Amino acid sequence: GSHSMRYFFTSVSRPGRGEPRFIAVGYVDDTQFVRFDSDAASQRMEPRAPWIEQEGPEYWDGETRKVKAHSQTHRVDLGTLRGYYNQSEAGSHTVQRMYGCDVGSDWRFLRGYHQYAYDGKDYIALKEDLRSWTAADMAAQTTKHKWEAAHVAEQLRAYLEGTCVEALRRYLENGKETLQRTDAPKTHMTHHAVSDHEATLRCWALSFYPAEITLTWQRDGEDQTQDTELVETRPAGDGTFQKWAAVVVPSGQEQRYTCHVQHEGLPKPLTLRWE
Amino acid sequence: MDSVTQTEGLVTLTEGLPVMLNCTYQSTYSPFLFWYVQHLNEAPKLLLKSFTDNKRPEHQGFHATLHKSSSSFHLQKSSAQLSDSALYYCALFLASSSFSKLVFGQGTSLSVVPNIQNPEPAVYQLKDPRSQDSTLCLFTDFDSQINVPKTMESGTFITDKTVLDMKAMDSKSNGAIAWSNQTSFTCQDIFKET
Amino acid sequence: MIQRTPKIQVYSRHPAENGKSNFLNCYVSGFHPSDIEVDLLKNGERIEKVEHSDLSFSKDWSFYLLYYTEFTPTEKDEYACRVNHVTLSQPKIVKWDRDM
Amino acid sequence: EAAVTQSPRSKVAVTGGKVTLSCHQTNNHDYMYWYRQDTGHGLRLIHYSYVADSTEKGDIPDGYKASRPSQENFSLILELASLSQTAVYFCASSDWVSYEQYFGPGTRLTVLEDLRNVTPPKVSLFEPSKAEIANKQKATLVCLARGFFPDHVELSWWVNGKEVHSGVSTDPQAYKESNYSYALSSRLRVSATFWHNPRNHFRCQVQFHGLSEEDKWPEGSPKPVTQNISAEAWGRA
Amino acid sequence: ALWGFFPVL
Repeated sequence: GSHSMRYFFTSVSRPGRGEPRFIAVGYVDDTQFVRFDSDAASQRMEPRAPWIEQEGPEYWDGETRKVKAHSQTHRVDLGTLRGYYNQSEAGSHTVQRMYGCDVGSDWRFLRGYHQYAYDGKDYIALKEDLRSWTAADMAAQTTKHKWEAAHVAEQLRAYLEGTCVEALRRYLENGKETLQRTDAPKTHMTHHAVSDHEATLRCWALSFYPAEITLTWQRDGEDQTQDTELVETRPAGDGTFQKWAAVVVPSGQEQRYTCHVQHEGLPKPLTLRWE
Repeated sequence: MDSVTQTEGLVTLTEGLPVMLNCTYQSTYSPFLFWYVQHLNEAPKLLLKSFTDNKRPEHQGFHATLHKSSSSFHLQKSSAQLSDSALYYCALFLASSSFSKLVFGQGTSLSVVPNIQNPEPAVYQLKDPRSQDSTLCLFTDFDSQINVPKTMESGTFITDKTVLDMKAMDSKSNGAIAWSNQTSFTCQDIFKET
Repeated sequence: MIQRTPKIQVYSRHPAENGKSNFLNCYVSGFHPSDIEVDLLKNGERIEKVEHSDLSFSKDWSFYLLYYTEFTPTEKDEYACRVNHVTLSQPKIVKWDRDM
Repeated sequence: EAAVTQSPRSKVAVTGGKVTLSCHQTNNHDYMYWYRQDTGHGLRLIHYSYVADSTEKGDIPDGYKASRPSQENFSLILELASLSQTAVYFCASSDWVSYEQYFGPGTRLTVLEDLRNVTPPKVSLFEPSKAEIANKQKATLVCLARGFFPDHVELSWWVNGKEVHSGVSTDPQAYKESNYSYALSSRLRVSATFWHNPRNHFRCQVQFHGLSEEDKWPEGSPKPVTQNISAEAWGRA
Repeated sequence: ALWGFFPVL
């Protein structure tokens, strides 16, 4: 089906120490494939997925130099922002960046991203048209002017529609055994009696890949959106995922409820009722 | 792959005529190109960028248009002037997959020559008074269209034509110098055969 | 600035069976800023051999991490995830419930 | 501004000797680059640096090392110089907008099998033709530097003790007369009445870059050091 | 494959 590549960068200022902490990771869909950490001993890009290991020494030298420069940039970005917003130096601050591309089922470019947040709030982002920037405040407008003068969107488009996509296909075909697989959810239901008149029902979804899944509860065919308890989809640790959803149900009224699972791995959407 | 091909060698252009220096390239990813200029005994510096809309980034001065379909980025001007004489580099910028670097061509030397309105071709002889019999021959005030010959024998030497400018008033003067240590062979025959 | 409290999930990689080797996981997500303390516990005391994933985040910019360690579940042994963040005045403890 | 400086501006080296070119840059740029310029090869990158204390190999790193002791300074190092390394070297710098690089003035290096051939120029001043004077009311003084090896020379003109630019045309490149002899020539043209002045003192100046004090020289001849050599003549009737 | 152009804020 559809696939995506993403890189995530986090840099955090450390007033109690000299250097900021910088962390970078790469994902293909929901599988991490590389990392870099400014405090690691190696000071190199490291592989995190079996199938990125078949890449040559030329790939590793290149990704390492590019990431170290990403690192230096974001170290300096910290200073620049602390300047823009007139903040002192004693307090820790976080810059986050993300960029990457998506491809359709035909493996052709669909969309691309390049966005930042500062201290958790959106700062600037590439727009869907891939030629414009969104800047939320006046500080970000300063960044937007620098970038327009240096034609960054046009250079980014070049990367997003060429390099990002080409690499993604390359990864998809080497990690075919991992990345192009489909694992359907293993599903079951559990009952718990909170008290004399009420009871929680949980709809379990296990061992599935990729992470996208949909769990909805129904009462008499109707969507029970509010009253449904939904946990964050969570990694099992072996490249599969787990999710559940629960509803507080009146004692003896259990069998009027239905759980509905949706997943790419699933030939037909399943409908679970308690027995 | 990821290369630049320029016009090979020396380009000679008469002042006031259109400049046209060729750049073609080969690029894996979306192309970004730049022209650099080096004046004689100076630092190379940035002349122009391939950005802009479509393929036209500058009018009276130098300009260039990127044509992605034939991978061309030709440097152009409407009217060459003597001060344009220099070495021009076409550069490909690779910053998509690899770490930001410019890939330069071999450069093209541009030599713009005066349109000499009233030529007065003459060869003189000149003397080193400190030396006992060491002489010289100067050829000057000739038309830019003529060819100065190259020396065919040892001991004798002839320069490439040069342009000299007297502040007096537009006294553009094409000039060539020649010398030797050959016993006795005169200026009346040295600057022969365009 | 923005301060979000972590959501915590303590679970096992595989369906728990006594005497059979599994992995215990503590997954923290939805938090910010990224400084976080997380220990896996066996009967009140801190387990040494505990590894984590590389810091990453979601679309909404909030962070997530995976702490995990090989363990062999039994009838009588308790396990928990202890977590501390700036948002929490005291370290929050969540017990492992295989029967969830 | 964005001003890069390089030193030395010129260097004569022996094969197997250690050479160090220096760069300095006060533009607050994190990015620096070293290039070399040749004929039919243009500008080829050798080494570069994106931050203080790290260096990366460029397109042609072989025979060269690099050092970035600080943001300002970037050294190119030849450990065992070879004839292949004779060229003009450029240092450049940029910020993040890295396709706009600002270049240093450049350094001419020549590498030689032996220092023996290094020799300062013999400068000759040639006086105008009476025929040129009569027929056109002008005078072309010609200056001729011959017999010099490496071609690290600059030629200026001096009339009445002050250096002049108008009415001057030097050769852009020195001409090779033998494997170990160069020549450079230039014109000075002024009006008849100007040259006809018994006060109008003239001179041709050639700056020659040669060896430095560090270089060893055999007891025989004089050391071909960095020096100026002039010829001079006054106008006549 | 990371990007090789490094814009600043």
